[PDB]
Amino acid sequence: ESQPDPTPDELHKSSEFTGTMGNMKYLYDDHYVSATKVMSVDKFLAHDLIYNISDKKLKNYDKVKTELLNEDLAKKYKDEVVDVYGSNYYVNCYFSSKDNGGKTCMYGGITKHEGNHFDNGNLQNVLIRVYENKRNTISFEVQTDKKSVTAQELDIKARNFLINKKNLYEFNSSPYETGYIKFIENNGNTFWYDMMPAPGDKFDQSKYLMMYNDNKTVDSKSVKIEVHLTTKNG
Ligand SMILES: [Zn+2]
Repeated sequence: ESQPDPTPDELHKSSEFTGTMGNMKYLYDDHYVSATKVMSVDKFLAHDLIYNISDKKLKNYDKVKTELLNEDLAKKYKDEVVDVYGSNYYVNCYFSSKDNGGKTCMYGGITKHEGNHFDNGNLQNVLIRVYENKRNTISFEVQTDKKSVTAQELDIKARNFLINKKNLYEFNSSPYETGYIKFIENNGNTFWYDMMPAPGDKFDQSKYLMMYNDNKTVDSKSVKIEVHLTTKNG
């Protein structure tokens, strides 16, 4: 059922990442694609959906392509009126089956609009507990207007806060050696994401965000979230 917690040796170590940590920071620092009540208008590969979504802010795109884990998810949402929320990237963001107004890519991040909001039109708060070297140092709340929200949306909002409050990621590196965000559902299921970039000297944004392609959703009203970081070394 649930995924076992991280073994000590498998977690990505920032001390083993020689690339630019700023490239990771870019993915969660006041950075996200947001849309409400849209319906895909085209596809590239069998498991993706393309939406007409405009970048309100910087005006960097008007078309968004989101890849999903498989064809089945793609078909399920293809003609559905959905809401979108996720972290987009541009490096190696491919469109066109020949030749197929900026364009941007992402993974998962979709939820049906109908029946997914709170009756009193309010927002749901989700508690994030942060642990540094096994100690719960701080805890903060993030908000969502969805009853069933993608884990991606909650993760992004959590890291955006931590980037500012705890300098989770800086341009050169991170003050933390290890880090993972763990979700705990009210049915007992748990799963987590490694918050650090894979070892090497070149961060692959596309490859890292791919973990969100399962379009995993959780019940905002009952899910629990824990961020576990370590400075372990220095
Ligand atoms: Zn909606």
